[PDB]
Amino acid sequence: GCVSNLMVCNLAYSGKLEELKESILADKSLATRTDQDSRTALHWACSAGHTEIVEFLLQLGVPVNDKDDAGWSPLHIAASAGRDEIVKALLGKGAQVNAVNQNGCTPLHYAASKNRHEIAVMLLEGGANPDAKDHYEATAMHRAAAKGNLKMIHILLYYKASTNIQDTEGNTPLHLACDEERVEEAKLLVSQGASIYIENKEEKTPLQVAKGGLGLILKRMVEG
Repeated sequence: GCVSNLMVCNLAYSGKLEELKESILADKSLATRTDQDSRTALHWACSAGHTEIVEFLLQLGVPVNDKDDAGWSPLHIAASAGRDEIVKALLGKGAQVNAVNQNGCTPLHYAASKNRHEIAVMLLEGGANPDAKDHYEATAMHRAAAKGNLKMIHILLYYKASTNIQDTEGNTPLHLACDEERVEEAKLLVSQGASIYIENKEEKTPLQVAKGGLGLILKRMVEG
């Protein structure tokens, strides 16, 4: 299907390398011409997962941080869509790991929520702020902990992600973890120094928000 009013962007998205090669080399100004979504071939190459095309456009020397008009950089797209090699290639040409789109989200926000284990690691190993806050002041931990992504919580914790940051509703990873009854996720957070005392904008603690025996198994883990 046609995704761009600009030939190069369509060649890039569909995987037409030899044609994009011949095309681009014939007019270098095409590598950076923007389309209706303010996207170059790089953006669409990142979206589809065409690594050889990304690489070619990077050898050429196109910018790697240029945002589309929703604020998505190449790294936002590669990360969100699960393209390990492209993410690697982009970090290899100094891609900004902490760029935020219009929704305030970083690449790591997307890697975290979609369980991009290898990429999360790649972003974090490449200078990602694990404590990056979107517009609701949520972090990767907030998401992973709510969703109950145990493997991702490990990754974030090892890269020194705070466990006691508060979203605008005043909740912490641990609050989400409890409210959604993610049992280990709540144990593991508490083990690593997620407090059971703090309160959200509803005067409530992780223990209260919590349900079941988990509610005070976090109390007989910290206390007694």
